[PDB]
Amino acid sequence: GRRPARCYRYCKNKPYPKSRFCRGVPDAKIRIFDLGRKKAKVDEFPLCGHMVSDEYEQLSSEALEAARICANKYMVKSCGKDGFHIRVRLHPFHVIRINKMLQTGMRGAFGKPQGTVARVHIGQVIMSIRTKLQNKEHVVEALRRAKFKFPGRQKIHISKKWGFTKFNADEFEDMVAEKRLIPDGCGVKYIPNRGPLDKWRALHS
Amino acid sequence: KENPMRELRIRKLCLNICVGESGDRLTRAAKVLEQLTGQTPVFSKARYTVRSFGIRRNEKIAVHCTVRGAKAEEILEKGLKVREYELRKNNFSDTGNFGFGIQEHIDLGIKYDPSIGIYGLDFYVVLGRPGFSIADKKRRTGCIGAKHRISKEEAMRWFQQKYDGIILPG
Amino acid sequence: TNTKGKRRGTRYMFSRPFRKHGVVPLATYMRIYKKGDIVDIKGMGTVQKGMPHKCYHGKTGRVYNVTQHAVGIVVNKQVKGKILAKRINVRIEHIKHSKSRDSFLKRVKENDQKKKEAKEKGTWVQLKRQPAPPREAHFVRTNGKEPELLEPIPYEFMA
Amino acid sequence: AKSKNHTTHNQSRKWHRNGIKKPRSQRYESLKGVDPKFLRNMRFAKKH
Amino acid sequence: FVKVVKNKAYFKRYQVKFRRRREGKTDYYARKRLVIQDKNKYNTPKYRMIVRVTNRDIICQIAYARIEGDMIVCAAYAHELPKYGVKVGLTNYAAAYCTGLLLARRLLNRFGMDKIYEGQVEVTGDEYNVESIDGQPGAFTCYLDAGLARTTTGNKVFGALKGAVDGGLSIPHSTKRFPGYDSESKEFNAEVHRKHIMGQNVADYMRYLMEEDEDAYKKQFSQYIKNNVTPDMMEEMYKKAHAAIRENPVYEKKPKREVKKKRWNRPKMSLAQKKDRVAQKKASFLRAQERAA
RNA sequence: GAUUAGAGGUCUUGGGGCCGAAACGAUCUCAACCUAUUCUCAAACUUUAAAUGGGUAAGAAGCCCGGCUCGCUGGUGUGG
RNA sequence: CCGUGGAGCAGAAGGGCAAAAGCUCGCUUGAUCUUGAUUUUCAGUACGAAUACAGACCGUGAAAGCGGGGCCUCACGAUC
RNA sequence: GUCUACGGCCAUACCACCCUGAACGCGCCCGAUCUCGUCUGAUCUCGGAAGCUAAGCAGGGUCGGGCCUGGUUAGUACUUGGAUGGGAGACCGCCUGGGAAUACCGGGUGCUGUAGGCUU
Ligand SMILES: [Mg+2]
Ligand SMILES: [Mg+2]
Ligand SMILES: [Mg+2]
Ligand SMILES: [Mg+2]
Ligand SMILES: [Mg+2]
Ligand SMILES: [Mg+2]
Ligand SMILES: [Mg+2]
Ligand SMILES: [Mg+2]
Ligand SMILES: [Mg+2]
Ligand SMILES: [Mg+2]
Ligand SMILES: [Mg+2]
Ligand SMILES: [Mg+2]
Ligand SMILES: [Mg+2]
Ligand SMILES: [Mg+2]
Repeated sequence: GRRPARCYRYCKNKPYPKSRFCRGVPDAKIRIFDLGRKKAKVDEFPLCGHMVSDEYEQLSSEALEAARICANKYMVKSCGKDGFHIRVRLHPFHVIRINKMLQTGMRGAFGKPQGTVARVHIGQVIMSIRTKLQNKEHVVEALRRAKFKFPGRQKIHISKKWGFTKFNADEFEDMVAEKRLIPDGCGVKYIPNRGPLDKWRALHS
Repeated sequence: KENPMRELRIRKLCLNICVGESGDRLTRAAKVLEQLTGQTPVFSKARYTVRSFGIRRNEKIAVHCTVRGAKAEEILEKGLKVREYELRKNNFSDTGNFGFGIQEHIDLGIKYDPSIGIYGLDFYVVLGRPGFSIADKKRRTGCIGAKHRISKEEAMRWFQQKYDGIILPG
Repeated sequence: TNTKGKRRGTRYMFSRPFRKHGVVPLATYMRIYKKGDIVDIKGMGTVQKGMPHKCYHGKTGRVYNVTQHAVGIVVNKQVKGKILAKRINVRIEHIKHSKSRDSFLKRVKENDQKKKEAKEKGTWVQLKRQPAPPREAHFVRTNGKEPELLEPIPYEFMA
Repeated sequence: AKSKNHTTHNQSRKWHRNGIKKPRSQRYESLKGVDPKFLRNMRFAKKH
Repeated sequence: FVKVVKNKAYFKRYQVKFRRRREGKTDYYARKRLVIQDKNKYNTPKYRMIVRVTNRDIICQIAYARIEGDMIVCAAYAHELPKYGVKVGLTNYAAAYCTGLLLARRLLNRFGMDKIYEGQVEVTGDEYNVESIDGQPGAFTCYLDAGLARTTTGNKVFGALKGAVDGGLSIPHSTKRFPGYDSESKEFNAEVHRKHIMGQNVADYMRYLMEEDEDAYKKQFSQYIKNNVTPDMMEEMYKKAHAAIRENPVYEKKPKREVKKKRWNRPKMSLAQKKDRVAQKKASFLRAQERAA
């Protein structure tokens, strides 16, 4: 029903988001952007693995969803139902257009909205998996088999950060012990030495 | 100790009657209000048009007036005598003002005239303090600080101590 | 094609800077412009009277007429293959003294003073601004500490 | 029978092959466009 | 709950007004039209008369604007009146008249122009304007700066304007805001304005107090009794004040006394102090909590 | 202006239930809400903000003096 | 009580505006007569629109001032 | 040291709370015959001087928010000019020059003009 994906692979037009000017845009197929045991703390899923793009291109929203489904299926098969947490870090915001032919020709050849794609730069994360330390080859294999749902070339990288945070794992535990960052939900709060002393007293009490 | 003139005084008392329709009812409400307050009140036009209450844009639907000083505490004394010096915890605002309502007017010392009929009204009092005119004077306007403003507890204490009233919970 | 409106494409050029809206500071009104000063044009959208056309924004001209509220200035405009020195009237808000001329004036006063001086002394002094000459020879002293090695760092991926 | 609508491809070369001459600056510029009452004064001063 | 209005974004985007506008002292909209000279007049000064009625004083100044800040050429204060005779009543309409006249005469006396432009020596309270005398320096001209005062009929700023106009300054005005203009008849009562200038409106008030009440009169005019001023003599003392002002308007500065260099307000503490403070606060809290636990 | 996800608060309301005659009295909750965070965006968004670029100046038509005219502006042979 | 504009300013949009350009009153007809100069499209021609002046009669205000239409960007027409 | 009148630059000046203010001053404050204006002498206008720093205001404080100014990010992103450079492309590397912005980490928290006071 939809045109081949090769017809919309390169970032050839300016970003064309859905707004008051671009109306009637059909809903993107991907709606869920993370799943697994997302309701988990930061100290039980230390291992983090990214799938990083190696090409500057645009990935279809549906292909995003297909890769997510494949990764989730392999993960629930391998590391149990709630031993992982997926996160797709690309939202499809650039809508593409189609000038359908039914005979005017090329007159008035401005296309109607067809679908949505996400523009991906070199070295940009596509999917992220957080899980326990021992499921490293499981994460690698899940991302590797999810790679087949995308065009272009992608790489797998085991991040040195702790989970879905911006802090290195080799002193994350030391810093939380020292109380420089406080855990919350699935992330952490940095606590600089700048607030009023009341907060310092509150969190040292 | 205490500051001799940071004490609490009432600075204005507002009376209003909202009838919801213009006409003979409105002018008779204005008449009873001006007889009560000893001065001419004013009419307030409707801000918007809503047909649920049967009102439109810019017609007089309410009559209100304000008083200061002597007449203010006399009218407030009459109102509290009608309300047997009884008020509720929620009757007081966070800014230190308060108020109440009287369902009908002839009880507080008004002769019943059958032509004008019967009308209730709202009393409101704005507790003040010497120096509150800074907030609204023209030349060098400013705030009134943090210590100098009035809170709900201070209003409660002033009411229960000066007019020996009771604040029943509610 | 485009539109020939007088203010087309000026939404950023005539706008006010961030956190600088409001009353125009009075120093702009309290400056003196005489006949012949070199002056800059910068349209200010706060006042709409006597606003210069967008093509003179950022241009520098010469004052030739002073009037109650505005100033007439001669400024060059490049039209196709020719330049026209045309005179426009701008209200005083959209105008500002050019500091490119005062530097030359101060230099003139200063080198005239140093020419008047040393005239009796008979010594020689340089007035023309020579371009930046090549660096002369000198010695770089190491203080017993040898320069440290610099090597490229190994590649290792971040993202 | 469509045709090209607008271009300026050769215009810079055409302008430069004769040179964009600056306006002929020269002393004693004309006094037209000057404030009428100030001009009337200058005439009176020159007269007397 | 509810949004917090004074949000970090609110403070980031907030733009403060001018300092004088924040303090409420200056109306810049009026100042722009008041103090700006025409561009073809170049650096010709545009003098203006500032009149400011305080709770206890009248300030009258002559100023012209300059980029670094407007400069005061002459100034006169109401509290100088006791030197000339007015011992009490430094804020009323009469005091405004005397201080305006004093400012005018002081300007001319500084300025070498007393023998010319004497003005209304005999106060009449009617429409008077000075004309330049040919062959002589032109009359000083300035414009009133009412500031934030409400310019209704009978304002003391207009009283000071009338005082200076009778002094000799040429200030454009009309006899509409002077006390005495009757709105309905649209007419001007020079006699009423004259009695307001000479202070009879206080004389009849004090006689009215004499009519009925004594303690209230003492409360209203305590310093009047202490200075021994009677309702009838106020006109004579104001006439004497006008005569003395026109006689000797020059101002002599009070001699300067050497300072003992005593600081009366707390100085700003340094970074080392304010860092040691927080360090020892943390230490004290830790040592208190380790025991309280 | 779009946009994902969990954290902590309360009655500010609604939804499933529960003890309750009822009670913001109470139990979970799901929510909307608030406060700190977090993922991803803008040709017709922006606090910031390049490189390339567009004007102007780099003296004799300039500087420094002395003096005249003016019906303009003028506290002032003031300003121009 | 808080409230930097999150409202309004006839209309599209953008810019601009807080003792105001917004709201409410008071008084008025500078939306008037007249010669020139300049900007915008530009050939550097018209029309249209606009900008500084100048000369009279005025309006308003205590006054400085402001005003010869609409806060600016559009709302219009040769020869015979 | 500091204040008042008029200001210039318009947060290093704003916002929230707390502490202190000698003298002058600025204020709060006391009244409505006259001037003037309101539903209301609340505001404005007018006539005063019993009391008070309570408030405004001034100075100071906050591991304060903001703001201003630096370091880091970073020679990273981007980019003038060049190649018969690589690559199927998408794009990337190099040569010749210029060179940012968040997060994060420091420092600061009004200067000043004219006139007139107080600190005898
Ligand atoms: Mg096919
Ligand atoms: Mg394209
Ligand atoms: Mg073709
Ligand atoms: Mg052709
Ligand atoms: Mg005014
Ligand atoms: Mg106004
Ligand atoms: Mg005219
Ligand atoms: Mg209008
Ligand atoms: Mg009063
Ligand atoms: Mg105080
Ligand atoms: Mg205090
Ligand atoms: Mg801070
Ligand atoms: Mg000072
Ligand atoms: Mg001593």
